[PDB]
Amino acid sequence: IPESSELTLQELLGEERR
Repeated sequence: IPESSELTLQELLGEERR
């Protein structure tokens, strides 16, 4: 979904906690 929030949230909780 083009919500951007889910994408940014998953992105942050992806590289930060990589």
